[PDB]
Amino acid sequence: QNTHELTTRVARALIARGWRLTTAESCTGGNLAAALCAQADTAAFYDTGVVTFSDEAKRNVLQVRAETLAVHSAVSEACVQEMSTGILTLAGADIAIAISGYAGPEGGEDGTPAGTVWFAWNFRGQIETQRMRFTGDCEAVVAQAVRFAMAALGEKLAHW
Amino acid sequence: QNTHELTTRVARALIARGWRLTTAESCTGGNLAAALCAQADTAAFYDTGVVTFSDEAKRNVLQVRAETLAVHSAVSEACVQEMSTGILTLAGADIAIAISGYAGPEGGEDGTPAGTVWFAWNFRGQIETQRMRFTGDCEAVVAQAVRFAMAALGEKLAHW
Repeated sequence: QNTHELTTRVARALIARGWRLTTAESCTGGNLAAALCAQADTAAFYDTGVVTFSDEAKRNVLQVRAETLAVHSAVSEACVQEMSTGILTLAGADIAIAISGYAGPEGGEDGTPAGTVWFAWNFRGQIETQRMRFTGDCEAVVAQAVRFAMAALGEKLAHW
Repeated sequence: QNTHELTTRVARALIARGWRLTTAESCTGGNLAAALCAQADTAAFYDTGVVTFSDEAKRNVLQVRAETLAVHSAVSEACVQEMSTGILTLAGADIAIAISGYAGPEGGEDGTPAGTVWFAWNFRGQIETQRMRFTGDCEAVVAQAVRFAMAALGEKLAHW
């Protein structure tokens, strides 16, 4: 499916609710932020994204706890939860999406297969999470992860 | 020219110097961060990028002064200077690139034509800047701005 078309649909839905989105990315590299900024009326629902590609950047920018990274690693439910809280609070937004994963071609040092990606969607402190394992080359994994983040948000918006 | 190939060349040069890059983007939306993360050895030279698409996000994340935005607007030499200092300091990096511009299709409210983009390259507090006006549709402007940021950095690295 087409990322720009999906993102159009989900953005109209955020604008309908008057909700503000923010994003924290690691392996997707800024491509989720890029999809949001490519929208016709970005500022009506979005203005802040971060890319925190390493453990220290997650600790520094998003205040992910050292012990969370030590125990669960950055590609984990706990880490995406803490990433989502950190960017929700920094940006003063209503919803935060955090994505942390291995795009490939290499897997995690823990054996986590390439293509594994954790997501969090944090609505005003109510966090839902999901692990996926995408197939394909690293750029395909990134594109699939960006679209999955938005398509799932589009479904969560009514539920909430 | 090809962004991935250019970025490969400039990244090898940063790694040669042992220098750390960080980035602050507005109109390019995270696509510069995306190019850096798409590199084979990103963490050797990069781990932090921000996207601050509005005036308030620049003030909030990067501490751009209110009076700088009031007097010069966000698409200005002064603003990209302050963006570059804010992200250099936040990320604890050696070099910061800040990009602020109008991708299109609309121009600035001040008459600034669509495609106008300001850049700063901040090496440890020594800032160089440049205005460009790219031709093409908004996505072409974004791609040209990302490549220009990296190609110019590649030239500044010896000079410095």
